[PDB]
Amino acid sequence: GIPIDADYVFDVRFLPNPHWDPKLRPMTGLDKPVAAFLDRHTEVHNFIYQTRSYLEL
Amino acid sequence: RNMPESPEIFEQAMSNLPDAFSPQLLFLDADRNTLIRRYSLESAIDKESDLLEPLRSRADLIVDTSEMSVHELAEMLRTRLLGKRERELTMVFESFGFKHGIPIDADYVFDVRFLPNPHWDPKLRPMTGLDKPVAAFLDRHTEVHNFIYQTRSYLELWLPMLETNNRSYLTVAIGCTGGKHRSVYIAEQLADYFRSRGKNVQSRHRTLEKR
Amino acid sequence: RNMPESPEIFEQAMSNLPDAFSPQLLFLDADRNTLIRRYSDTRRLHPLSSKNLSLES
Amino acid sequence: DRTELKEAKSAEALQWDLSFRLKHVIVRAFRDYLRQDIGEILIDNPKVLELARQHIAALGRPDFSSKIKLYTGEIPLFSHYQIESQIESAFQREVRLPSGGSIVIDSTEALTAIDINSARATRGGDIEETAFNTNLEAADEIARQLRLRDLGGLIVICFIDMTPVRHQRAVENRLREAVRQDRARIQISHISRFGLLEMSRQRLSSHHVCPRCSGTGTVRDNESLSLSILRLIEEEALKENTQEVHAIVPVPIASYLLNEKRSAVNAIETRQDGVRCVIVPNDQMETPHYHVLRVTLSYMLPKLHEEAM
Amino acid sequence: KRMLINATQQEELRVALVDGQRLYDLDIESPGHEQKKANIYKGKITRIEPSLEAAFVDYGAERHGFLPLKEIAREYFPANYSAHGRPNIKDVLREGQEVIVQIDKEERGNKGAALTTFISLAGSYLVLMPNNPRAGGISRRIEGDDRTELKEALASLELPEGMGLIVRTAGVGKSAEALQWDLSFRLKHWEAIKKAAESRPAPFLIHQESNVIVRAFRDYLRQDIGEILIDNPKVLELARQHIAALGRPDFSSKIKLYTGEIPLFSHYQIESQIESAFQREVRLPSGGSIVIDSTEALTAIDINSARATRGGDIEETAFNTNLEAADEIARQLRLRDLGGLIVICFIDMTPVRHQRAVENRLREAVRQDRARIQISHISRFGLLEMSRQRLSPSSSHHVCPRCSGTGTVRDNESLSLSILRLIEEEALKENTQEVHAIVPVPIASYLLNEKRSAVNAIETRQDGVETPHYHVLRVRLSYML
Amino acid sequence: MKRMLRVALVDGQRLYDLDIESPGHEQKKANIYKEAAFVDYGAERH
RNA sequence: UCAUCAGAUGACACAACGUUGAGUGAAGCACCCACUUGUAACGCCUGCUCCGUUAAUAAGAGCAGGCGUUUUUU
Repeated sequence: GIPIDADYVFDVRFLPNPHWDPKLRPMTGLDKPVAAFLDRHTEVHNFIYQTRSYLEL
Repeated sequence: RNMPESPEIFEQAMSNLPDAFSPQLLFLDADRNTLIRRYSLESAIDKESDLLEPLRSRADLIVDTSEMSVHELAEMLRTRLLGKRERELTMVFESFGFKHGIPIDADYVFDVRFLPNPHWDPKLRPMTGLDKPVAAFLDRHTEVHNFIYQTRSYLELWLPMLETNNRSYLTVAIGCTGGKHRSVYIAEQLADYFRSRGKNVQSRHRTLEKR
Repeated sequence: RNMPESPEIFEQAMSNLPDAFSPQLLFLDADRNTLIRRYSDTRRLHPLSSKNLSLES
Repeated sequence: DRTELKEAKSAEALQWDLSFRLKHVIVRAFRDYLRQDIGEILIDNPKVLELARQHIAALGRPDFSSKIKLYTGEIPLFSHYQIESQIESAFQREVRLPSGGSIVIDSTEALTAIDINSARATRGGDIEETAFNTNLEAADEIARQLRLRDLGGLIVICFIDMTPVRHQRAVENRLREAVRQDRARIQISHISRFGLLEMSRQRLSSHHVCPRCSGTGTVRDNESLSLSILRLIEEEALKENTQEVHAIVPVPIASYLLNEKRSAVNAIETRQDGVRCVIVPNDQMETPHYHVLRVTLSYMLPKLHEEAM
Repeated sequence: KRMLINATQQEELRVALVDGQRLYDLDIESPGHEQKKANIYKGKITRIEPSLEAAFVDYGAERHGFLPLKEIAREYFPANYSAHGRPNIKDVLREGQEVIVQIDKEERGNKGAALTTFISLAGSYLVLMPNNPRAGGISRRIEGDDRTELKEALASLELPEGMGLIVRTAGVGKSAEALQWDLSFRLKHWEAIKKAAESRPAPFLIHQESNVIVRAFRDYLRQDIGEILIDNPKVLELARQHIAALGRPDFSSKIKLYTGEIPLFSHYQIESQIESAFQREVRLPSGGSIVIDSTEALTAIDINSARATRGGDIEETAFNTNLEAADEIARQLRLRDLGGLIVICFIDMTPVRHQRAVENRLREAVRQDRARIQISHISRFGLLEMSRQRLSPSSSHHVCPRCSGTGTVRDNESLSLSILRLIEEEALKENTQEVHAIVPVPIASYLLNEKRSAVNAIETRQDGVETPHYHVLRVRLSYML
Repeated sequence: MKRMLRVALVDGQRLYDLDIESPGHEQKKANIYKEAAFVDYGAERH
């Protein structure tokens, strides 16, 4: 459930699920391998950046 | 105005066009008077229709737009060209009040506390977001228009991917403190845009619907 | 929309104008705030949405 | 054109017909369809066709009746192929829709009522547009079934709620358009702030109450009846000059009456000192239906009372 | 006014507010209302669930209910509890323990019904959390100085340690002492609730809600009432439940326990009206009729009246029947408890001001009604609309077996012909070599005899092949089939 | 197109109107046959 | 029972009318209209508001009647 302290909420589901790789599924969010998988996918960059443009604004 | 005297030339050049760009022809029809509502007045059209008749013969699709509407046309078009996906969204725009709490179900939410508050004018305090006084009052203050735009842009950019994977709902909930003045107006207008683009939409003014 | 990146394009195009028909231009204008307030007519994006920060920019 | 004939098929042609009426039903169905934009009129019974030939001379229009001809094949006409859908529709209290929505042509004693039920698809999408779309389909079917079932008067409708007022207005306009082709006395109105729609009449020109409940849609519950009739009986019991009490009721009633509530019955005998009480379960009587008579064997009086009522 | 209570048979609870000798308000209890919500109960855990982190508990026969782990109180937890995320219900309590609990969620799904350890108390002014201390504060509607000064008044009042309180939304808060009174009364009731529950370990209903008292006094009763009547004195003390526990004993005078040798309702001769409350059409009180029917999409009423065929009467007398009716409409309205879409067929009249007059008579009755009502002007056709929201948000044999809600009989001859044509349409279908079917006997009785050679033709065409309840199955002894 | 087929009126494809025969008909006095307080018009209620 | 997809609570505030017409709804409350013209009768009454009065009762006014009897018409 949504954290009660949330002021904004941005779903992120549709981004490429790292789950596909069974190897990465046990690995946590902070573990570099997943950071690599995410880095591999540019769409991630597009989202981060566009979201950085949305807030800063 | 673009209709040639000799359409043989029309189809000849229509042949000339390069292959990659596939041509398609749509023709339209409605009641004679139905057209007058959007608009001599019988014979102009009759002779012109003779001019246009070759096209209707050549029409790939013909529609009867007598009872048509923008949404009708937009959906008709979306399926007409983009093809139909049984996968389909139904965006739900909810206006909630941060007092009462964030909706139990919500994919995206946007705080609209910073935008000009109709609350400042006391004659407005009772009236709610769907009373044209406040609708106007915002419409003036540009920042409102600025936000309505930028947000509509953000969603629009991330809307296609979400279409993939057969999502059955996507809910965006827009929140003021009380959820009567700002969030309502934004939810409404912001909905209408997406309605124009033809995606299915459904509004819900959660605070007003309390009573 | 129909604005080329190269300047000289419409220049030479104006040059090719035949019949010495008077090429009389017209031009409209208004302020940034007025424009924005007017550009929100349920219209599409300023085609300059190529990572262009904001309608204003 | 009327003006010239006023002094005067011509009036000469009119004169022949005037003799019969002045000198003086199924053919009246032909009078219902004077438009005669119909070419094919096929009869499976040739005797009826010959009666139609006798009625072609009375109709006095051989040129219009040139295409009339008895035909073996109802299916090509769709008389035996397509028409049947509507054929039973005219008695379907509810009508499905091509859109999937539906209607409920009610028969309230005070006035005619119809609500329209949206196509209850698996999920909900754009329910507002869905409402208008389904609404438009409905409106179309409305006038058809309205004429076809041959019922009009104080008609009212309850649409799926429609927020956009202008779009609601467009719907109303569709209604105006609905019956332009119809020839009957019609007078539409506007939406209700509630959302209802006052409607027009059809009084221009096969059933009865149901056997159980005497035409009341519902039936009161047995447990409710266990106390109702009891009160009735005790009420009549105090009636003076009363010697005994007769009661008629169907079996499941008297069952839970006596065996299940024997105590009150006996207490009712003690309070009502001296007036006899008889209760008679009868198989023929319906669940609400029964009788009673305070003024024969305890298992053989109902024959007598039945010969009474 | 006069109040009528009959409980000769506990099954049906008939209670009414009659002005003079005529009944006005209706609250005949419908057994099976089963408003189990907020009913204190006993029982024993049926199925501790590690996977669902919840415990079924058998309050009653239908299901074994539901218990979220978080809802549990200190009494259920052992004296030696441990904090490791505390997800372990087996560690909390072994099943079978006796329980204290109130109805929480009206079972409305195949899933269990929901119940909570933290019980609640429904007080006119106040609400007590007997166990959970956390809950507190004031409801929304009351605010301002009321919110400020009431927070001073409740702070002045002293509650047992570990007990929270929620002031009802009816926060007049005028008498801090009244708060004290009703609170304490609830406190003694809560103390009386757990003690009595300590009677035995079996599952049983400790407390519940019943229009008999919860709705009879908080909603139905008013200060204007002059007479209070009770039939079953067994519940006379159950009436003293509130005689002063409401904090206003002034009705002690009102109590007038029925003792006559006549059933109380007839003693005021009300059953005529009462039956009218169900009798489909009501004879107009002055004379005429007010006929009611529900479309189940709407509800409509008609007023064919004056009870005559040919005589001397006028439109202002028909207009007179429309005014007198309006009231009885309101009466029947509140009585049979309608809510939704209501429309009339007033007999129309030339005097327009008469139209205004009659609607005025209607609106005056609407103002004194507890419910909320929307009204509309008459129609050009005359059909006047009206919508009153149901005051009571509560398949009652909705369709008779023969009627099916329609209450309309397809004619036997029509029934036959429909069947015959359906048979023929079935015969021509591909892969048909027989047409077996079920048909009401009386239809068949007059069916074949008139249609011997007709059926002969039916057979020749495709060679080789109650009233609602007819079902024909096509084939690709009659008495046993 | 319009076709007439129990009596059936088919307008083009869909059925524009219907007509069935039942015992009796909607006929005014002496349609197909032949201030007093009470009179014999076939009844006396009117 | 790890994942994935679908399925009745602090410290606040609330003026001026010059928010006036920048923009007048939402719900209440009031008044205010329209234009085609097409059964009796009595018996006794175990009782219910009230109203009078003195005498709270009680007597008595009005009489949804439950129904007895009598003609009798709906």
